[PDB]
Amino acid sequence: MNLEVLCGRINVENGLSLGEPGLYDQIYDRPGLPDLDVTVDATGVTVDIGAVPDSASQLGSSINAGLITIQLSEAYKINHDFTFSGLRRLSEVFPITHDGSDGMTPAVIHTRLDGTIVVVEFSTTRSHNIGGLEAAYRTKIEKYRDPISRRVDIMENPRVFFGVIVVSSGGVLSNMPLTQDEAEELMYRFCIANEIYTKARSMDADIELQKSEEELEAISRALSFFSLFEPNIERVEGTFPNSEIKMLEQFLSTPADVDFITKTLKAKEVEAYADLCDSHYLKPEKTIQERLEINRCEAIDKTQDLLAGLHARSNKQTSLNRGTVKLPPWLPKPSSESIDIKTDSGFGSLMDHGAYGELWAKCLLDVSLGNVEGVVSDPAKELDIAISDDPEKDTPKEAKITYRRFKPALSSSARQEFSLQGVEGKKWKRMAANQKKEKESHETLSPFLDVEDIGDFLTFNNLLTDSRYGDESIQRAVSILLEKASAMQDTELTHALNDSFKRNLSSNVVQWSLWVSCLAQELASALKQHCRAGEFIIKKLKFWPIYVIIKPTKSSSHIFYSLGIRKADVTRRLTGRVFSDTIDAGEWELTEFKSLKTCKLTNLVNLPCTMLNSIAFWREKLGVAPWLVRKPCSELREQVGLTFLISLEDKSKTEEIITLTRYTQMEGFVSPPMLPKPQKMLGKLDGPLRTKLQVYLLRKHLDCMVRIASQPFSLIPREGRVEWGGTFHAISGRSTNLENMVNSWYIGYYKNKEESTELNALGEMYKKIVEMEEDKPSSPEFLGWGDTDSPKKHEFSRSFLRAACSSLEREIAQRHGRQWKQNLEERVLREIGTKNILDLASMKATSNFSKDWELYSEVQTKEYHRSKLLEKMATLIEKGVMWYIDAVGQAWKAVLDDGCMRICLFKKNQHREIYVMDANARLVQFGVETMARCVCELSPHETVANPRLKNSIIENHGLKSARSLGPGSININSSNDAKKWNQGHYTTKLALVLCWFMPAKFHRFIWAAISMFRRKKMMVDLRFLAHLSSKSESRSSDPFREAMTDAFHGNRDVSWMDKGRTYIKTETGMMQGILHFTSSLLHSCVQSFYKSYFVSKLKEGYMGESISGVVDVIEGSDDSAIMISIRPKSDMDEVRSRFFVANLLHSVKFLNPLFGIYSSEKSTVNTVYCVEYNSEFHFHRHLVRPTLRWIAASHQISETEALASRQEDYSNLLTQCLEGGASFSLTYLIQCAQLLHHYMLLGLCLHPLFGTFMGMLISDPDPALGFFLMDNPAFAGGAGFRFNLWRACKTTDLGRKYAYYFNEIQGHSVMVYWGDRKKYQALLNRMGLPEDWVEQIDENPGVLYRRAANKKELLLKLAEKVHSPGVTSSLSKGHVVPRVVAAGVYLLSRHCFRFSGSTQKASLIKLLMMSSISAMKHGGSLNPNQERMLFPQAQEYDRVCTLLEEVEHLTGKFVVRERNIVRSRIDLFAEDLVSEVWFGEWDKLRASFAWLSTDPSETLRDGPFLSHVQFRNFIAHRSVRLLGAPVTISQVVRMNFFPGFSLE
RNA sequence: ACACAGAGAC
RNA sequence: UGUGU
Ligand SMILES: [Mg+2]
Repeated sequence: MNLEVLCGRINVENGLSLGEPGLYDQIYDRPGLPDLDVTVDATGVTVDIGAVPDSASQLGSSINAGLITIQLSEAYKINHDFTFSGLRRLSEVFPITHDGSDGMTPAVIHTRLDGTIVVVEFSTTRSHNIGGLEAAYRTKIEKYRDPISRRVDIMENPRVFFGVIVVSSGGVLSNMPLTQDEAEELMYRFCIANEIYTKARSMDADIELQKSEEELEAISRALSFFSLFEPNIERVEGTFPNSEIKMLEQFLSTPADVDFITKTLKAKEVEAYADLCDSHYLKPEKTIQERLEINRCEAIDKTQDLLAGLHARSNKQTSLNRGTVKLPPWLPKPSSESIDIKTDSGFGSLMDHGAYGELWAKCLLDVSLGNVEGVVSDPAKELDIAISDDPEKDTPKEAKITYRRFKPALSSSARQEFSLQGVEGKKWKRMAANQKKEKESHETLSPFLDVEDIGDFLTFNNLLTDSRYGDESIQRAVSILLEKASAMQDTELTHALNDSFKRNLSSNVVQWSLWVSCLAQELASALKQHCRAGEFIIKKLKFWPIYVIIKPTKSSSHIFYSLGIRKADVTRRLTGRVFSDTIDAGEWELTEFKSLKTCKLTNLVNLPCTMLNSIAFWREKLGVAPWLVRKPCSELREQVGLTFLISLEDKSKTEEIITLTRYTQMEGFVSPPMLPKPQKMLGKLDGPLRTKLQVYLLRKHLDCMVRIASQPFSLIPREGRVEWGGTFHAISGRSTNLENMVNSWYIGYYKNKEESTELNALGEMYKKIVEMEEDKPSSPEFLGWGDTDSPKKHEFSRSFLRAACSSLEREIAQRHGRQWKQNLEERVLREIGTKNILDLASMKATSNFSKDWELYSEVQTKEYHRSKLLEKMATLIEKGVMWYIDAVGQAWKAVLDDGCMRICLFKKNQHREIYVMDANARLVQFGVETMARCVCELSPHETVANPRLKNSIIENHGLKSARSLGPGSININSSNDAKKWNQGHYTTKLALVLCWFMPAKFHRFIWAAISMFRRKKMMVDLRFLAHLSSKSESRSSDPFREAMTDAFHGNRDVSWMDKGRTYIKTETGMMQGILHFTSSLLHSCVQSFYKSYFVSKLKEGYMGESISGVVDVIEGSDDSAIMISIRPKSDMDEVRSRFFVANLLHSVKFLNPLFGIYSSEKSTVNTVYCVEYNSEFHFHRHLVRPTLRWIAASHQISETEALASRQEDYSNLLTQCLEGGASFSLTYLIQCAQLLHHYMLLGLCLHPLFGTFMGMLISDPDPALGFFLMDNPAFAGGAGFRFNLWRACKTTDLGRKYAYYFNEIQGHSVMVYWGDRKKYQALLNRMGLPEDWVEQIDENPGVLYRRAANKKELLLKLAEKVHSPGVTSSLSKGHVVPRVVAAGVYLLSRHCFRFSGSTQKASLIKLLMMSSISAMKHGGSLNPNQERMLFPQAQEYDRVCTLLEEVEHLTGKFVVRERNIVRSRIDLFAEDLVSEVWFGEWDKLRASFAWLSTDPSETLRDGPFLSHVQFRNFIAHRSVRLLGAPVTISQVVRMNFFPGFSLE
């Protein structure tokens, strides 16, 4: 075709301006692939292009019909000249300076007239990923940047425009304004070019361009292994369950029974039709209202049935005295900062009022007499410890034991009551009435409980009421910290968004959370302050007059705390009945001995930031601007109260009611002829009720179930869009918009992620593992050997699987062309041969379970601990193997000799069951996974290995429908979920699915690799068996408990366990994530069958016409969607067409078991303009993501050791809130809460010397020492920590510190070592690492830059890997979070930091004053070359900085926002130092560096680089994708600042 | 109190 | 108990 059309309408805009990358992908459908027979020889390629199949789309019209012959020496670029067929001199274009960059010609150089040259360059990418597609375009720009950049400017009136054409089968990228149909024409021609290239390369050699030596050797190793490796198929058939190879030959060779598939599909269609008529009441004829009332009656009946069922199991008690909140409603006025405990008076009257009064009278009396130490705290001596040198002598060791410990010598009755309250409950465990309380504890509550205090508290309370404290010690400190942090950016629109934060910090809820968080931090600090029997710890909160008596429990775990405060010392209280009762003892108000576990304190430490983020978010969602002041509404109070009660309770069951409200409230989008069926959720609401808030949430959940069944959300099409009406809060029941209803479903994510792994909740994991195993079919006849037409559980149909695999093969060959197996083979061999054994060497976990651990008698003495993968990898390297290809054989031999898999188990938790396998089984698993990943990337509609496809497939479906149907097409969708995915797939299925898509070479390896899954030996926890066998009691109420006890003791034998064995056995079912890319391939095959079947059904019509429709599918691993868009010919035809589509989508629920897939009841079927995929809701043109999901995780206690990486993690979590739909103002508020959290973790409420710390930090503001940097509020979150550090370097005295650190030196950062030290030491001696490793780095310094040549530099690569600063934090598990919380009492004063150096240790105050000591020596500022070297995005950093200057005054207008919120990506923002000079043109770049000497070794000290490894670590040193209206950086700040607000 | 249709914990 | 003299 002509070229001026392509180079036409484009404007020039002066010159020296490129075009933004516009990504185009194959939205449209192609007619097909013609015949491309290729004839060898005649020193050239002689192709025979057949006639293109004609289509109504006319896409394939520019193909060359006939024969074209191109000679050799060009077939190495056959793609280049072929896909651009039909589409000079550089000195001809412009005068030449003869600088040497001449003689290279662009593909198209023609000027196109009009005075602008419009030089364009052509490129091709065979790699099927975005990465190579972008890299080719970038490198084309790089290698033709120079002429356009400078050579053009020297001539009169320059006019140029550079273009790059990059084509791939997946998509095409160009800055050129390019026609859509032209884009798919280019991709089509590229597909023919790829087919021709593969046939030419397969026919003969030397067509392919010479590659690197390492890739050829990598292919050679893999080919030799796959040709040579033998698995001894007889032994793997005999040892494991049904694994005969004959299954593979029968599956691959025998065609599917087309008569069976046709008959089975019709029967399942009839069954689905009957079920749809019966469940949705469609026959006989009834109006919509009558069926809606019938659905209402059935939902009400099922609700009352559930209530009556839960009532009978419960104790029939009308009212209970339990309080939802286990903390007092106290709101004491903050006082001067002091942890001192003073006697005062009035403790004499405490004796009479109860046992708690007796304890609180004995406690304060010891303070008066001075027996207890630490009642007075003097920071003057502690300040000396921080600043003194030689700190081993100065620190008092003996002060730890007796710090604030008192013995009350208490009476008997008080001890009895405390034993009733759990304190010292082992001494008087049995006694009297203790067993009565214990048996009363295990009582399920009744659903008809009088839970009306919760409803009154949520609607009416004093939350979000200004406490009128305003200027008090904690808030003064927070305000000072905020005002110091906002200094480099101190302007207006910072004050406006800081005053809102201070107003939100002065509410009753936030002050209450503040002192509760102080209490939680003090209890975390008291965890390791162990006491003897009868010894308690008095403490006092730094800013509040609250005294706490702590009884630490041995081995951490629980903590016992009793609060006390003078009656005159409580200014205000929270107005609610949800709080627990408090003992009134004269002038003192007391509290019972409540209990919190070691992980319950983490939820209370983050309470103030949680409340602040909830207030800011739910003020944003109601439209109230931060700078405005208004009284809270009903919705605001109810949402904050729900968040408050959820965060304080911290129970897993309570979240499950609100978590499951999503699946019962999404059913209101179900269009007719189907009725909403929200009563599917009742199966998951059978859990026992153990708290009044659970009762209230269940009662409010069932009322939401009646409303959804009664009435669905009406479409209400107003103009060019659909806006659903009738949306309402699930628990509150109050009407609201769509986003609030969606966001309310994620309120339950306010619970802490990790709760515990106790031996009571660990039992139900094995219930999940076993109950599916017991459903194994008796005969293996239906396990892949034949067809069933009615599969039971664990069974599938072979013919249906073959039909799905054939459909996926056809759809892959459609886009990828023929000979797709050749490219897949080459990619697999390349990616297997290149990888070395040390690449896999990273510590995640392994399992030491073996044959020696299979008997419980020999293991009772020992304790089970699991090693890391690095130890096994180092053992393998010491054996001699360095390549991954030389491995795998030994691992498979070991697994076959063992005959099973050795797996251990964790519980963990999600907002879960994970499996850790042995090192031998992991390598073979890694191999079978790296096959499946390369296989599934060819799939056109999965998202697990093609992450771009998630937000591509759903929106591009409308673009297909626009041409294939025209305007007015009706879209019907179906959000799908799968039940029992991990437990329900027999492993023969995945083996056949994977072996379908490979050459015959890999079939033996795959069969051997995943034939081992059919016999698993999973190790249970050792402590579980101790308590299972020690009692030896058959008494139980849950049958699984008795079954597991019987299996262990061997009274009756079962298949899933044996007598006296530590492991449990499981044949049926894969595992979570261990088989992730193969099950995704299976589930892609299943819904590639579904799309073709739906297309055929739509083509055949409903009695013989052609119902025009478009079917599109997306399925990553488990979540999946089916989008069908149709157009009705007539208005009467519309109802019949929609009924046909409803029948088509309802048939899926019955067609899934044919492939051995069980459709869950969480799947929402037959919705119009509503589709959901991976928690991302697509409501027509209004994409909705839960912002509440990401702001609740924005403040996480960081286990990192740098203390400068804490702010990096905070920025990383801040960016995730911005991408979730949060505005810039809300993101700035989240950052202020993150600052509050950061300074809480540094000792705001735990260290008396924190005021001196902030005073010294104000003088020297610097990260890596405890200073927080804040983003610009206009662009908060969109800029990373580097931009903030660059702005600080340019705008404050930190530039002096960096200038002396780098510019003026001839010859930084801190580590803190979270976690213990002896286990790291016990790790190193086990390794084979040489003790002299550091000085072997000096000679041959290429070890740190070249990955692997010989074996000698191995274990040195591993040593420099393990000695990375980030590795040390990886040794620490999740148990170091309480240590990070408790460390705030000694970070500033005591010496825990090292200067990144074991000889020297320094405190934070000492390091800060050494920075002050290092002052007055810093000379100059940042050299402009330093600003480019340290910050290689400095130029566009400045460009963003200028673009943020005009947004300085809060001036704007309130305009109604259009609801067309879609995803929008913003494209904003030293290897040559190694590859040249040091190791084997552009040599002036080293001269441009202008430092150091030209010698790899010695070179004295250019900087503080004492070792070459440290230099390598130093030399190792963002396209944030927002969500808003579709329209650019200036406009984003203009638009996405507040919903409905425009910032001028 | 703590988890839990008692197999823990204190 | 890098524990708050
Ligand atoms: Mg889903």
